[PDB]
Amino acid sequence: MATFPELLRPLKLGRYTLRNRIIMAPLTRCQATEDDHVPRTESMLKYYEDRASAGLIIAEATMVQPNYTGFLTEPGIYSDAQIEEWRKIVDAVHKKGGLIFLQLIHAGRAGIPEKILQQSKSDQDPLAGRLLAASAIPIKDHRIPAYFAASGEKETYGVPEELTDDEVRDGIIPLFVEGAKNAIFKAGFDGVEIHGANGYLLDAFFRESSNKRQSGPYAGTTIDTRCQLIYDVTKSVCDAVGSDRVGLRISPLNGVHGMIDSNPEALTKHLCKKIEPLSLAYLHYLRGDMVNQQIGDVVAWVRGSYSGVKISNLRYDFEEADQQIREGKVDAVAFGAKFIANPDLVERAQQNWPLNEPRPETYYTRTAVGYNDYPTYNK
Ligand SMILES: Cc1cc2nc3c(=O)[nH]c(=O)nc-3n(C[C@H](O)[C@H](O)[C@H](O)COP(=O)(O)O)c2cc1C
Repeated sequence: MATFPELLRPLKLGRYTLRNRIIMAPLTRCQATEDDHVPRTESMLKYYEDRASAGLIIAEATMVQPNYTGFLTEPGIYSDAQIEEWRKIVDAVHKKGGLIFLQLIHAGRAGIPEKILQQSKSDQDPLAGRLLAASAIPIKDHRIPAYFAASGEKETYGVPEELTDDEVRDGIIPLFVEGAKNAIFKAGFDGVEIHGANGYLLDAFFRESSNKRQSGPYAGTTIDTRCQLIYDVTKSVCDAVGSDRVGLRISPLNGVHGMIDSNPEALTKHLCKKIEPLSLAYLHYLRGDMVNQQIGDVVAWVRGSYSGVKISNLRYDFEEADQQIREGKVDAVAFGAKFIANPDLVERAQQNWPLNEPRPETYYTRTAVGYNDYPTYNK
Protein backbone atom coordinates (compact mmCIF):
# COMPACT_ATOMS: atom_id res chain seq x y z
CA MET A 1 0.00 0.00 0.00
CA ALA A 2 2.97 2.27 -0.64
CA THR A 3 1.92 3.65 -4.04
CA PHE A 4 -1.29 5.46 -3.04
CA PRO A 5 -1.04 6.00 0.76
CA GLU A 6 -3.34 9.05 0.96
CA LEU A 7 -6.06 7.36 -1.10
CA LEU A 8 -5.91 4.44 1.32
CA ARG A 9 -6.31 6.59 4.45
CA PRO A 10 -9.44 6.04 6.56
CA LEU A 11 -12.08 8.79 6.53
CA LYS A 12 -14.67 10.04 8.99
CA LEU A 13 -17.90 10.44 7.01
CA GLY A 14 -21.12 11.24 8.82
CA ARG A 15 -21.44 8.82 11.72
CA TYR A 16 -19.11 6.37 9.95
CA THR A 17 -15.43 5.78 9.31
CA LEU A 18 -14.42 4.53 5.86
CA ARG A 19 -11.67 1.92 5.55
CA ASN A 20 -10.31 3.90 2.59
CA ARG A 21 -11.15 6.84 0.32
CA ILE A 22 -11.88 4.85 -2.82
CA ILE A 23 -15.62 5.40 -3.26
CA MET A 24 -17.90 3.59 -5.70
CA ALA A 25 -19.93 6.19 -7.60
CA PRO A 26 -23.67 5.63 -8.15
CA LEU A 27 -24.06 3.65 -11.38
CA THR A 28 -27.40 2.95 -13.04
CA ARG A 29 -27.20 -0.61 -14.39
CA CYS A 30 -30.91 -1.23 -15.05
CA GLN A 31 -31.06 -4.59 -13.26
CA ALA A 32 -34.51 -4.14 -11.71
CA THR A 33 -37.87 -5.39 -12.97
CA GLU A 34 -39.50 -3.12 -15.56
CA ASP A 35 -43.07 -3.08 -14.25
CA ASP A 36 -42.53 -3.01 -10.47
CA HIS A 37 -38.94 -1.72 -10.39
CA VAL A 38 -37.96 -4.40 -7.89
CA PRO A 39 -34.23 -5.09 -7.60
CA ARG A 40 -33.26 -8.33 -9.33
CA THR A 41 -31.51 -9.64 -6.23
CA GLU A 42 -29.98 -12.67 -7.93
CA SER A 43 -27.66 -10.42 -9.95
CA MET A 44 -27.61 -7.20 -7.92
CA LEU A 45 -26.65 -8.82 -4.61
CA LYS A 46 -23.58 -10.44 -6.17
CA TYR A 47 -22.65 -7.25 -8.01
CA TYR A 48 -22.66 -5.08 -4.90
CA GLU A 49 -21.16 -7.60 -2.47
CA ASP A 50 -18.33 -8.21 -4.97
CA ARG A 51 -17.48 -4.51 -4.63
CA ALA A 52 -17.98 -4.25 -0.87
CA SER A 53 -14.30 -3.52 -0.19
CA ALA A 54 -14.92 0.03 -1.40
CA GLY A 55 -14.57 2.67 1.31
CA LEU A 56 -18.19 3.48 0.60
CA ILE A 57 -20.61 2.21 -2.01
CA ILE A 58 -23.13 4.71 -3.34
CA ALA A 59 -25.91 2.58 -4.81
CA GLU A 60 -27.36 3.52 -8.21
CA ALA A 61 -30.05 6.15 -8.69
CA THR A 62 -33.26 4.76 -7.22
CA MET A 63 -36.80 6.07 -7.78
CA VAL A 64 -38.69 7.89 -5.04
CA GLN A 65 -41.91 8.46 -7.02
CA PRO A 66 -43.97 5.42 -8.08
CA ASN A 67 -43.44 4.55 -11.75
CA TYR A 68 -41.63 7.81 -12.49
CA THR A 69 -38.98 6.05 -14.53
CA GLY A 70 -36.11 7.60 -16.45
CA PHE A 71 -34.05 4.48 -17.09
CA LEU A 72 -36.92 2.09 -17.84
CA THR A 73 -35.77 -0.65 -15.46
CA GLU A 74 -34.05 1.07 -12.54
CA PRO A 75 -34.81 0.26 -8.88
CA GLY A 76 -37.31 2.07 -6.68
CA ILE A 77 -37.46 2.46 -2.90
CA TYR A 78 -41.15 3.24 -2.49
CA SER A 79 -42.74 -0.24 -2.31
CA ASP A 80 -42.46 -3.02 0.27
CA ALA A 81 -41.28 -5.47 -2.37
CA GLN A 82 -38.45 -3.13 -3.38
CA ILE A 83 -37.54 -2.55 0.25
CA GLU A 84 -37.23 -6.28 0.96
CA GLU A 85 -34.88 -7.03 -1.93
CA TRP A 86 -32.74 -3.96 -1.17
CA ARG A 87 -32.59 -5.15 2.44
CA LYS A 88 -31.00 -8.43 1.35
CA ILE A 89 -28.55 -6.66 -0.96
CA VAL A 90 -27.54 -4.23 1.79
CA ASP A 91 -27.09 -7.04 4.30
CA ALA A 92 -24.74 -8.78 1.88
CA VAL A 93 -22.58 -5.67 1.65
CA HIS A 94 -22.61 -5.37 5.44
CA LYS A 95 -21.56 -9.01 5.89
CA LYS A 96 -18.40 -8.03 3.99
CA GLY A 97 -17.83 -5.10 6.34
CA GLY A 98 -18.78 -2.48 3.76
CA LEU A 99 -20.83 0.71 3.89
CA ILE A 100 -23.56 1.69 1.45
CA PHE A 101 -25.70 4.79 0.80
CA LEU A 102 -28.69 4.78 -1.57
CA GLN A 103 -28.90 7.53 -4.18
CA LEU A 104 -32.44 8.95 -4.42
CA ILE A 105 -33.66 10.26 -7.77
CA HIS A 106 -36.58 11.89 -9.58
CA ALA A 107 -35.89 12.06 -13.33
CA GLY A 108 -37.90 15.22 -13.87
CA ARG A 109 -38.05 16.16 -17.56
CA ALA A 110 -35.84 13.15 -18.34
CA GLY A 111 -38.72 10.81 -17.55
CA ILE A 112 -39.69 8.29 -20.23
CA PRO A 113 -42.92 9.57 -21.89
CA GLU A 114 -44.06 6.24 -23.36
CA LYS A 115 -44.05 4.71 -19.87
CA ILE A 116 -45.09 7.52 -17.54
CA LEU A 117 -47.86 8.94 -19.73
CA GLN A 118 -49.30 5.41 -19.97
CA GLN A 119 -49.95 5.18 -16.23
CA SER A 120 -53.38 6.01 -14.79
CA LYS A 121 -54.18 9.63 -13.89
CA SER A 122 -56.42 9.60 -10.80
CA ASP A 123 -57.25 12.37 -8.31
CA GLN A 124 -56.18 10.25 -5.35
CA ASP A 125 -52.83 9.85 -7.12
CA PRO A 126 -52.37 13.47 -8.40
CA LEU A 127 -48.74 13.11 -9.51
CA ALA A 128 -49.25 9.86 -11.44
CA GLY A 129 -49.27 9.65 -15.23
CA ARG A 130 -47.58 13.02 -15.70
CA LEU A 131 -44.20 14.37 -16.79
CA LEU A 132 -43.03 16.85 -14.13
CA ALA A 133 -40.30 19.49 -14.02
CA ALA A 134 -39.36 23.03 -13.00
CA SER A 135 -40.37 24.51 -16.36
CA ALA A 136 -42.17 23.17 -19.43
CA ILE A 137 -38.95 23.09 -21.44
CA PRO A 138 -38.21 19.79 -23.17
CA ILE A 139 -34.70 18.40 -23.50
CA LYS A 140 -33.64 19.58 -26.96
CA ASP A 141 -31.49 18.02 -29.68
CA HIS A 142 -30.98 15.02 -27.40
CA ARG A 143 -33.06 11.86 -27.65
CA ILE A 144 -33.65 9.10 -25.12
CA PRO A 145 -30.79 6.57 -25.35
CA ALA A 146 -31.69 3.17 -26.79
CA TYR A 147 -30.82 1.52 -23.48
CA PHE A 148 -33.37 3.66 -21.61
CA ALA A 149 -36.06 3.91 -24.29
CA ALA A 150 -39.28 1.94 -23.84
CA SER A 151 -39.04 0.71 -27.44
CA GLY A 152 -35.33 -0.04 -27.17
CA GLU A 153 -34.57 2.58 -29.81
CA LYS A 154 -33.98 6.32 -29.40
CA GLU A 155 -37.21 8.06 -28.40
CA THR A 156 -38.04 11.75 -27.96
CA TYR A 157 -38.25 13.41 -24.55
CA GLY A 158 -41.56 15.09 -23.80
CA VAL A 159 -42.62 18.54 -22.66
CA PRO A 160 -43.01 18.33 -18.88
CA GLU A 161 -45.64 20.07 -16.79
CA GLU A 162 -44.47 22.96 -14.63
CA LEU A 163 -44.79 21.76 -11.04
CA THR A 164 -46.69 24.21 -8.84
CA ASP A 165 -45.00 25.32 -5.62
CA ASP A 166 -47.54 23.26 -3.67
CA GLU A 167 -46.80 20.11 -5.70
CA VAL A 168 -43.10 20.58 -4.94
CA ARG A 169 -43.59 21.16 -1.20
CA ASP A 170 -46.39 18.70 -0.47
CA GLY A 171 -45.82 16.20 -3.25
CA ILE A 172 -42.19 15.93 -4.32
CA ILE A 173 -40.35 16.67 -1.08
CA PRO A 174 -42.36 14.12 0.94
CA LEU A 175 -41.49 11.39 -1.57
CA PHE A 176 -37.76 11.97 -1.08
CA VAL A 177 -38.29 11.93 2.68
CA GLU A 178 -40.28 8.68 2.62
CA GLY A 179 -37.74 7.14 0.28
CA ALA A 180 -34.98 8.01 2.74
CA LYS A 181 -36.94 6.52 5.64
CA ASN A 182 -37.57 3.35 3.65
CA ALA A 183 -33.92 3.09 2.66
CA ILE A 184 -32.43 3.66 6.11
CA PHE A 185 -35.06 2.45 8.59
CA LYS A 186 -36.45 -0.49 6.62
CA ALA A 187 -33.76 -1.61 4.16
CA GLY A 188 -30.86 -0.81 6.48
CA PHE A 189 -28.80 1.47 4.23
CA ASP A 190 -26.17 3.45 6.11
CA GLY A 191 -27.41 6.61 4.44
CA VAL A 192 -28.81 8.22 1.31
CA GLU A 193 -27.45 10.49 -1.40
CA ILE A 194 -29.71 13.20 -2.78
CA HIS A 195 -29.42 13.23 -6.57
CA GLY A 196 -29.03 16.91 -7.37
CA ALA A 197 -27.01 16.35 -10.52
CA ASN A 198 -26.96 15.30 -14.17
CA GLY A 199 -30.05 17.12 -15.40
CA TYR A 200 -32.60 15.34 -13.25
CA LEU A 201 -35.29 17.09 -11.19
CA LEU A 202 -33.19 18.80 -8.52
CA ASP A 203 -30.41 19.81 -10.90
CA ALA A 204 -33.14 21.04 -13.27
CA PHE A 205 -34.27 23.58 -10.64
CA PHE A 206 -30.62 24.33 -9.85
CA ARG A 207 -29.31 25.60 -13.20
CA GLU A 208 -30.63 28.41 -15.43
CA SER A 209 -31.18 26.55 -18.69
CA SER A 210 -33.93 24.34 -17.26
CA ASN A 211 -35.48 26.57 -14.60
CA LYS A 212 -37.32 29.61 -15.92
CA ARG A 213 -39.94 29.74 -13.14
CA GLN A 214 -41.04 33.36 -12.75
CA SER A 215 -42.06 33.40 -9.08
CA GLY A 216 -42.23 31.43 -5.87
CA PRO A 217 -39.49 30.07 -3.57
CA TYR A 218 -38.01 28.05 -6.45
CA ALA A 219 -37.94 30.82 -9.06
CA GLY A 220 -35.26 30.50 -11.72
CA THR A 221 -34.63 34.24 -11.53
CA THR A 222 -31.99 34.14 -8.78
CA ILE A 223 -29.19 31.84 -7.67
CA ASP A 224 -30.58 31.54 -4.15
CA THR A 225 -34.06 30.49 -5.24
CA ARG A 226 -32.61 28.01 -7.74
CA CYS A 227 -30.64 26.45 -4.87
CA GLN A 228 -33.75 26.21 -2.69
CA LEU A 229 -35.20 22.88 -3.87
CA ILE A 230 -31.91 21.04 -3.38
CA TYR A 231 -31.68 22.61 0.08
CA ASP A 232 -35.30 21.92 1.05
CA VAL A 233 -35.17 18.29 -0.09
CA THR A 234 -31.85 17.74 1.67
CA LYS A 235 -32.97 19.54 4.84
CA SER A 236 -36.23 17.60 5.13
CA VAL A 237 -34.38 14.33 4.57
CA CYS A 238 -31.89 15.34 7.27
CA ASP A 239 -34.82 16.02 9.58
CA ALA A 240 -36.02 12.46 9.04
CA VAL A 241 -32.84 10.37 9.21
CA GLY A 242 -30.07 12.57 10.58
CA SER A 243 -27.68 14.77 8.62
CA ASP A 244 -24.81 12.36 9.34
CA ARG A 245 -26.55 9.82 7.10
CA VAL A 246 -27.24 12.20 4.23
CA GLY A 247 -25.04 13.09 1.27
CA LEU A 248 -25.71 15.37 -1.71
CA ARG A 249 -24.51 15.11 -5.30
CA ILE A 250 -24.20 17.96 -7.82
CA SER A 251 -22.66 18.51 -11.27
CA PRO A 252 -22.33 22.28 -11.96
CA LEU A 253 -20.61 21.77 -15.32
CA ASN A 254 -22.24 18.58 -16.62
CA GLY A 255 -23.86 19.38 -19.96
CA VAL A 256 -25.94 16.21 -20.34
CA HIS A 257 -29.46 17.06 -21.55
CA GLY A 258 -28.18 20.48 -22.59
CA MET A 259 -27.91 21.55 -18.94
CA ILE A 260 -26.00 24.79 -18.37
CA ASP A 261 -25.80 27.77 -16.02
CA SER A 262 -24.20 31.06 -17.05
CA ASN A 263 -22.37 31.41 -13.72
CA PRO A 264 -21.49 27.92 -12.38
CA GLU A 265 -18.84 29.28 -10.00
CA ALA A 266 -21.14 31.70 -8.17
CA LEU A 267 -23.90 29.09 -8.18
CA THR A 268 -21.68 26.39 -6.68
CA LYS A 269 -20.17 28.61 -4.00
CA HIS A 270 -23.64 29.85 -3.10
CA LEU A 271 -24.99 26.32 -2.69
CA CYS A 272 -21.98 25.25 -0.62
CA LYS A 273 -22.47 28.05 1.89
CA LYS A 274 -26.22 27.37 1.91
CA ILE A 275 -25.81 23.71 2.91
CA GLU A 276 -22.90 24.46 5.25
CA PRO A 277 -25.34 24.70 8.23
CA LEU A 278 -26.65 21.17 7.68
CA SER A 279 -23.47 19.27 8.62
CA LEU A 280 -24.13 16.68 5.90
CA ALA A 281 -22.19 13.43 5.74
CA TYR A 282 -20.65 14.77 2.52
CA LEU A 283 -20.95 16.82 -0.67
CA HIS A 284 -20.33 14.76 -3.82
CA TYR A 285 -19.67 16.53 -7.12
CA LEU A 286 -18.61 15.99 -10.72
CA ARG A 287 -15.68 18.34 -11.29
CA GLY A 288 -16.35 18.58 -14.99
CA ASP A 289 -18.44 17.86 -18.07
CA MET A 290 -19.46 14.39 -19.25
CA VAL A 291 -19.78 15.85 -22.76
CA ASN A 292 -16.40 17.61 -22.62
CA GLN A 293 -17.58 21.14 -23.36
CA GLN A 294 -17.85 23.06 -20.09
CA ILE A 295 -14.72 23.83 -18.03
CA GLY A 296 -14.28 25.14 -14.50
CA ASP A 297 -12.27 24.38 -11.36
CA VAL A 298 -15.10 22.86 -9.32
CA VAL A 299 -12.64 21.28 -6.88
CA ALA A 300 -11.30 24.72 -5.98
CA TRP A 301 -14.78 26.28 -5.80
CA VAL A 302 -15.92 23.68 -3.29
CA ARG A 303 -12.66 23.64 -1.32
CA GLY A 304 -12.99 27.35 -0.66
CA SER A 305 -16.68 27.46 0.26
CA TYR A 306 -17.47 24.15 1.99
CA SER A 307 -15.93 22.84 5.23
CA GLY A 308 -17.46 19.37 5.14
CA VAL A 309 -16.43 16.11 3.50
CA LYS A 310 -15.72 16.63 -0.19
CA ILE A 311 -16.02 13.72 -2.62
CA SER A 312 -14.85 14.55 -6.14
CA ASN A 313 -15.56 12.62 -9.31
CA LEU A 314 -14.90 12.36 -13.07
CA ARG A 315 -11.97 10.88 -14.97
CA TYR A 316 -9.78 10.25 -11.92
CA ASP A 317 -7.17 7.52 -11.64
CA PHE A 318 -5.45 6.31 -8.44
CA GLU A 319 -2.50 8.67 -8.82
CA GLU A 320 -4.54 11.86 -9.25
CA ALA A 321 -7.01 11.00 -6.49
CA ASP A 322 -4.12 10.22 -4.15
CA GLN A 323 -2.42 13.53 -4.96
CA GLN A 324 -5.52 15.70 -4.53
CA ILE A 325 -6.20 14.10 -1.16
CA ARG A 326 -2.56 14.69 -0.23
CA GLU A 327 -2.97 18.37 -1.12
CA GLY A 328 -6.18 18.53 0.89
CA LYS A 329 -8.24 19.59 -2.13
CA VAL A 330 -10.66 16.68 -1.71
CA ASP A 331 -11.33 14.14 1.03
CA ALA A 332 -12.16 11.18 -1.20
CA VAL A 333 -12.77 10.30 -4.85
CA ALA A 334 -15.65 8.35 -6.35
CA PHE A 335 -14.87 6.13 -9.33
CA GLY A 336 -17.53 5.07 -11.80
CA ALA A 337 -16.14 3.26 -14.84
CA LYS A 338 -13.31 1.70 -12.83
CA PHE A 339 -15.70 0.12 -10.35
CA ILE A 340 -17.88 -1.26 -13.12
CA ALA A 341 -14.83 -3.05 -14.53
CA ASN A 342 -12.98 -3.95 -11.32
CA PRO A 343 -14.83 -5.52 -8.38
CA ASP A 344 -11.50 -5.64 -6.52
CA LEU A 345 -10.58 -2.05 -7.39
CA VAL A 346 -9.42 -1.38 -3.83
CA GLU A 347 -7.16 -4.45 -3.76
CA ARG A 348 -5.63 -3.39 -7.08
CA ALA A 349 -4.90 0.04 -5.60
CA GLN A 350 -3.23 -1.54 -2.56
CA GLN A 351 -0.95 -3.65 -4.76
CA ASN A 352 -0.69 -1.13 -7.60
CA TRP A 353 -2.00 -3.83 -9.94
CA PRO A 354 -3.22 -3.07 -13.47
CA LEU A 355 -6.95 -2.65 -14.12
CA ASN A 356 -9.44 -4.41 -16.39
CA GLU A 357 -10.36 -2.26 -19.37
CA PRO A 358 -14.04 -1.30 -19.33
CA ARG A 359 -16.44 -2.50 -22.02
CA PRO A 360 -18.47 0.76 -22.26
CA GLU A 361 -20.82 -0.88 -24.76
CA THR A 362 -22.01 -3.43 -22.20
CA TYR A 363 -23.02 -1.14 -19.32
CA TYR A 364 -26.78 -1.65 -19.70
CA THR A 365 -27.29 -5.20 -21.03
CA ARG A 366 -29.64 -6.11 -18.16
CA THR A 367 -28.06 -9.57 -18.11
CA ALA A 368 -24.86 -11.02 -16.63
CA VAL A 369 -22.91 -9.78 -19.65
CA GLY A 370 -20.88 -6.70 -18.75
CA TYR A 371 -22.32 -6.77 -15.24
CA ASN A 372 -21.07 -9.70 -13.15
CA ASP A 373 -18.48 -10.98 -15.61
CA TYR A 374 -15.50 -8.72 -14.81
CA PRO A 375 -12.84 -10.85 -13.08
CA THR A 376 -10.79 -10.03 -10.01
CA TYR A 377 -7.03 -9.92 -10.57
CA ASN A 378 -5.60 -13.12 -12.08
CA LYS A 379 -8.96 -14.88 -11.82
C1 LIG B 1 -23.34 3.13 -16.84
C2 LIG B 1 -23.31 4.37 -16.00
C3 LIG B 1 -24.34 4.62 -15.07
C4 LIG B 1 -24.38 5.78 -14.23
N1 LIG B 1 -25.41 5.97 -13.31
C5 LIG B 1 -25.42 7.07 -12.51
C6 LIG B 1 -26.44 7.27 -11.54
O1 LIG B 1 -27.39 6.45 -11.33
N2 LIG B 1 -26.39 8.43 -10.74
C7 LIG B 1 -25.37 9.39 -10.86
O2 LIG B 1 -25.39 10.39 -10.11
N3 LIG B 1 -24.36 9.21 -11.77
C8 LIG B 1 -24.39 8.10 -12.56
N4 LIG B 1 -23.34 7.90 -13.49
C9 LIG B 1 -22.24 8.88 -13.54
C10 LIG B 1 -21.13 8.29 -12.63
O3 LIG B 1 -21.54 8.32 -11.25
C11 LIG B 1 -19.81 9.03 -12.70
O4 LIG B 1 -20.00 10.40 -12.24
C12 LIG B 1 -19.21 9.06 -14.14
O5 LIG B 1 -19.05 7.67 -14.56
C13 LIG B 1 -17.89 9.77 -14.24
O6 LIG B 1 -16.96 9.16 -13.32
P1 LIG B 1 -15.74 8.15 -13.92
O7 LIG B 1 -14.91 8.99 -14.87
O8 LIG B 1 -15.02 7.75 -12.65
O9 LIG B 1 -16.42 6.98 -14.63
C14 LIG B 1 -23.30 6.74 -14.34
C15 LIG B 1 -22.24 6.49 -15.30
C16 LIG B 1 -22.23 5.35 -16.11
C17 LIG B 1 -21.06 5.19 -17.07
